[PDB]
Amino acid sequence: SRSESSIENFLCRSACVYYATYTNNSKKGFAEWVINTRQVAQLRRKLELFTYLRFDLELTFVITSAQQPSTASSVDAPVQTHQIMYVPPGGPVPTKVKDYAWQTSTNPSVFWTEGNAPPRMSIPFISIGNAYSCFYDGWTVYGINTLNNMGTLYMRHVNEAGQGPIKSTVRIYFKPKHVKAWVPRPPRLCQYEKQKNVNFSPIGVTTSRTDII
Amino acid sequence: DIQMTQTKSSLSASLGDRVTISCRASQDISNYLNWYQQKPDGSVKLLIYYTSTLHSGVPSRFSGSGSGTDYSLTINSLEQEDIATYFCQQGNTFPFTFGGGTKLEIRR
Amino acid sequence: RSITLGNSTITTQNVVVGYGVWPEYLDQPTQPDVATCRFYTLESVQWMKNSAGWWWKLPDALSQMGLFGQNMQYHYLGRTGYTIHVQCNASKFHQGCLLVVCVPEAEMGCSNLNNTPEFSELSGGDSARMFTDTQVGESNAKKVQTAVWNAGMGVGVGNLTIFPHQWINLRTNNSATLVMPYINSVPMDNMFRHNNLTLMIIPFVPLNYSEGSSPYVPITVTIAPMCAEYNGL
Amino acid sequence: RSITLGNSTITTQNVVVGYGVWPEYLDQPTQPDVATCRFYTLESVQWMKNSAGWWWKLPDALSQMGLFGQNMQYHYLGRTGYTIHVQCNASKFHQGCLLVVCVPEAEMGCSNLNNTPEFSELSGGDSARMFTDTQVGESNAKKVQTAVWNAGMGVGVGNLTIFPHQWINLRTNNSATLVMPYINSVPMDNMFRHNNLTLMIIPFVPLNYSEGSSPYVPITVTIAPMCAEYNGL
Amino acid sequence: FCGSAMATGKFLLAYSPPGAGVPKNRKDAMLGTHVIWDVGLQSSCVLCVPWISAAGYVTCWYQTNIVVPADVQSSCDILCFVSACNDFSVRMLKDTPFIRQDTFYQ
Repeated sequence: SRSESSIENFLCRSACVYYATYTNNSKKGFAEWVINTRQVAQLRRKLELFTYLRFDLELTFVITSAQQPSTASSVDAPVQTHQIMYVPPGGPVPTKVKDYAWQTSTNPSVFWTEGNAPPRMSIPFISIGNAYSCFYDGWTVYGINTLNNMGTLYMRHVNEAGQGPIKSTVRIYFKPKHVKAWVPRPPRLCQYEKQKNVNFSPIGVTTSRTDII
Repeated sequence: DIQMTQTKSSLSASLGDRVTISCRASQDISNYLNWYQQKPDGSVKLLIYYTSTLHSGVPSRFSGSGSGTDYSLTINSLEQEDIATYFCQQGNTFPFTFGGGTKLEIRR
Repeated sequence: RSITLGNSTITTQNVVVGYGVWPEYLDQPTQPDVATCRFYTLESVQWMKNSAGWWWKLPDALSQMGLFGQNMQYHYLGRTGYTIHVQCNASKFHQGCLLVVCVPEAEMGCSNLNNTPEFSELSGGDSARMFTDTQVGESNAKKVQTAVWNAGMGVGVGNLTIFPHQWINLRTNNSATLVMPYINSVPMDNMFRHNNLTLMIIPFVPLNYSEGSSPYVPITVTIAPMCAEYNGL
Repeated sequence: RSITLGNSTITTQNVVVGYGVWPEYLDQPTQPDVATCRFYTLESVQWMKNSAGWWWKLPDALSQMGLFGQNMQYHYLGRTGYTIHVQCNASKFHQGCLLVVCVPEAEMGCSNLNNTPEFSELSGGDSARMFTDTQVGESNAKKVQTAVWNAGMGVGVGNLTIFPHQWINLRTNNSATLVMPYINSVPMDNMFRHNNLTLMIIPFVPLNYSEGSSPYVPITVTIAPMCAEYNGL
Repeated sequence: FCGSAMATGKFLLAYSPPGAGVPKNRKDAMLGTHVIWDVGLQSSCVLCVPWISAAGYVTCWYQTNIVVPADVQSSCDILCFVSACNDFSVRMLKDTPFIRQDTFYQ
């Protein structure tokens, strides 16, 4: 029973890393997630046992809808269709729900109607360097390392609706594939405080007892 | 110190309307704001732990916005249990400074 | 014994080498070897009783050391390995214990939870920055959190033995020797905006002596760059 | 054509080499070659109608020229050869004639018969000192006697063709090339208290042109040290 | 090093070539040619150097202090020797300036 501690069986799992809502008629409603691994505290602690990682990426989106309270008179809507646009590092970015950056050609989008299998998509290892870097002892602002940049995701409705407001949620699932890890690192003791840096507050080494014997 | 100023300190609105409470800082605090809600019996809880990110267990009637110095809190559907006092607290520099209260009541 | 490099000579009498690999070579880069391969001896730090630790950021300590500090300004990129000799000279009447780790990419934390520490607080030019045995308060804006039991990086200080390290026990040992290769994600990087190594010396068991003995023990660090090459015309 | 040396490149199209020998190599001396072997181009002098001549003391003109002027300060001794390229660019409507000699040990005379000329009057740092067509009076204390018909050394100026030389006749020729070995009585000498070469350019037939042509002809001198070695550790 | 057997320290042995100046600091003496002499390991250091008729400096610096146990004296001494490494080349014999007489010894 020695193979469940390999790097493939330790890191290649699924994890809910983001959860956001958006509606159709608010003219402010669309979602946005910059792809990182530093948001949740249980995936960050596992990926920070190593200094340099190199993995492919696989994302799955779970999209549900809910009917908001409309006025009256027999709300009857067809099936809904969503657009999940992926912006590579160094691409145009939408600011409104109706924009020219949704219709561009180098931003690969998926289109998905409700009632089917969820829309999986996969992203290869995109970097100029040869590995990602969990830790960076240097300046770009201290410890940013602009070289590991995976991009941004954007979600919206493509159906125009007038008779009934509809809001929708989305849960993004994160799964590394073909993982390679270098230069191990001790596990983090203090609690995480911020996202970008390694700031902390000092804590005791271990839980204490009443005597040495 | 950064003086968090809420210049209204009293709002009056009926049931079911949209209310907007504004909190203005002294300098740029860079999207580090929190909104708390103090019930009239004395219990305090956290509503929005960023400029616009909702805490888990909070109804979706609350929303926030703003950038730089000016910020806002929006309740589009006022309910009976939403009659409380609201504070803004920055988390940028030392020490932590809270804003003044803002009490809500019904119009007529 | 009596190893010489260029126009410098030190004397020694085991060696722990990196992650099991030796520092080796790779537009077209040039390779200087008469310019860099010599023993740069930093000044000595004094190990007293109430001491806490020291750290050196490694391509920052040799930034004003003669001709290695000139090639950092002239050439843009560069890669290098190191060979570190740490040795403290005490009698058989002193007692103590040191840990000599070499941490790759040791990103440190500020005392205020919202800021990042400034440049003069991470590394002094060829001078040792030192840990403390207390906390730094949050009222200080840009200062490194130097609680020695957390090693400045928010991690347990007993778990620092996963890095290439060596124990110096004054009962039985006197010196340490570390040979570090080039560890980075890119093959060549800028030497001013990245400090890819950090040499820490932390006393686990403190110094003790009786009355009459010398109240200090000096520690001497000697660094020699091995297999360095820069990218330029 | 298009000869390169180090990180410098000039373009050419006969060569007169020394006294028939090529510059070659010999405590122990070191030999730098990537440091010195490059074309140091001095600034251009303007050949007008009422011009008289120019001279350069040769290990003095390259005393502030980059990395050759740094090894003169660091190392005590040294020997070197040279390769001098002189070329003036005029049209087919100008006329004139130059003599390009290279005099070993050209000791010069003062204007006052009892003194010796001072250091700033023999050689300017990478700037041409110039002859005159008149006498310098004896009332001036320490000044070089620069009567051009005596060439500053008390000798006939027509007899200067016994040295390694080359004629530049604007009717048929445009450039000169001289390769000088190391000529001294000791194998290595100090480079601040001895100037063992002197490059003179003397117009025998003066420049003439019609109205409309350019009233100057620039002369460009390019020196490259060949086979240099210094004595040090 | 003519000191005790329990004392330990370190010394720099810098050498300035002819033409170069004397170092005024420990740091720029390290940047020249030097030999770090550890007293606790070896008790004798040999330093070969040319000498020809500024001409050089053989300056020496404290690297660390002398660490000593209890009931051992701290003030030590150092002797220095000189010799001829290779064979010299002496020429043109003359008389010595160190001896003269005013009237015949009797």
